[PDB]
Amino acid sequence: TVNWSVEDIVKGINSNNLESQLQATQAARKLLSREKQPPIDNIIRAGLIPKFVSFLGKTDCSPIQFESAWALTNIASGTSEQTKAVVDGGAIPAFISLLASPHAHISEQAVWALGNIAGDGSAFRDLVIKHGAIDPLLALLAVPDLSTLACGYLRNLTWTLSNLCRNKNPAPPLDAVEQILPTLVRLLHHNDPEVLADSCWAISYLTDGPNERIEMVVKKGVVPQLVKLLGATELPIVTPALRAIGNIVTGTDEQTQKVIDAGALAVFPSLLTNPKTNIQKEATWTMSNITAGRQDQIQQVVNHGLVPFLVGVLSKADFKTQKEAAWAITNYTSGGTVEQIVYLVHCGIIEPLMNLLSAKDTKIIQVILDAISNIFQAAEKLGETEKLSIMIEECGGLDKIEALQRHENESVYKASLNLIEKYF
Amino acid sequence: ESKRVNDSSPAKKTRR
Repeated sequence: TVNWSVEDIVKGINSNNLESQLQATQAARKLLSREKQPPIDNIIRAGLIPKFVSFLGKTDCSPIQFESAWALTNIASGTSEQTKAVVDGGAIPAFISLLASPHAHISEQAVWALGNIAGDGSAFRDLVIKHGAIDPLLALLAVPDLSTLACGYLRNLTWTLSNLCRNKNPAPPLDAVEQILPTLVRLLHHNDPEVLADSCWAISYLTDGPNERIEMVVKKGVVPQLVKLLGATELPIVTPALRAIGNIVTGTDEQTQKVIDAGALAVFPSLLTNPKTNIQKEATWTMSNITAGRQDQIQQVVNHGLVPFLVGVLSKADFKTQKEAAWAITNYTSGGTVEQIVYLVHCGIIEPLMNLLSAKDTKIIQVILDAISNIFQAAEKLGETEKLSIMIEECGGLDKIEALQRHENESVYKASLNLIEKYF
Repeated sequence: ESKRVNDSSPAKKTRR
């Protein structure tokens, strides 16, 4: 069955001979499983999808069920048009029926195929749900101890469930999410790094939404386990755990407090210095949403020693991370007490804040100018606007603020004329 | 109010 032409495949599949059909279907599976440019479109154009779908129902011939499930999985793994071809052939209910197969390799292949279909987007995700995929998928995981399942099998099930949680506009149906969540909570406590990664991905999808969606997850009590995973040595686990945590702190002050209460801030010295740029960026974004909170939450950032780390990232990091750090500072100075703001200055925030005013990015300039105005307002309550002015002049900051008067964007030049006119 | 919303898991996988 190695390297058949599509023509030969079609000839075998159209024979009236189940064993010839099986050999031809296996040949198609092998063509479709090759590394360079599997001929998906040629297979579709040859009209083979409906035949493959009909073979999924051949309970009397489990091998042709497996070969066809694998072939269709690989077509469904392609472009949206290729996945559509599979759905249009009636594959969804046929795959759901195979979830009950007594052959674990066939059940697993149906799980995989449904994952690709759901992974296409919200419409197919929702269509898979409407055809009734969730109940039988979850039934495969209803065992006293997940460790008794084959590892590859459990990984595929977790990945497919994660795709049922994925995508927005719209988000998945609330009742589907409520149905899946208890199983996800259990997977988040499993000891396999790929299951943990995909479970965290699932949770990151579910929390990427308005406070009602975040609340559904938070009330299941998973925040402490997410915080534990945030400290994993495996980057593929840290990345989604951090995205999930970052999503949660975009919600209410009370939701944000659960993240703090669970000990998340103790991990941030490491995250804010992580050698992976994207982790530092996401960690700083998360910090910016925490400093946007209440004064008692800003105080926790202070107590955990995180202000020096924010000064660090502002001083030296990838520019996108520096931009998140600027936001973290503007939010802090906007919501913080006078004493908290004084502390920020004492940690050395001014010089690196001023250095960033050379940035070729009008948004970060607006943000920094806002922060400076906030700091001056605190300085006023203390009658110390003069010490701050000298600090800004000393590190070359005044040179930068005056230049910004000649800035194209209207918001920059106004904000900075104000600073010059009032404090310099 | 001052909150700002926002290496991936693949959406589709081919069995090789």
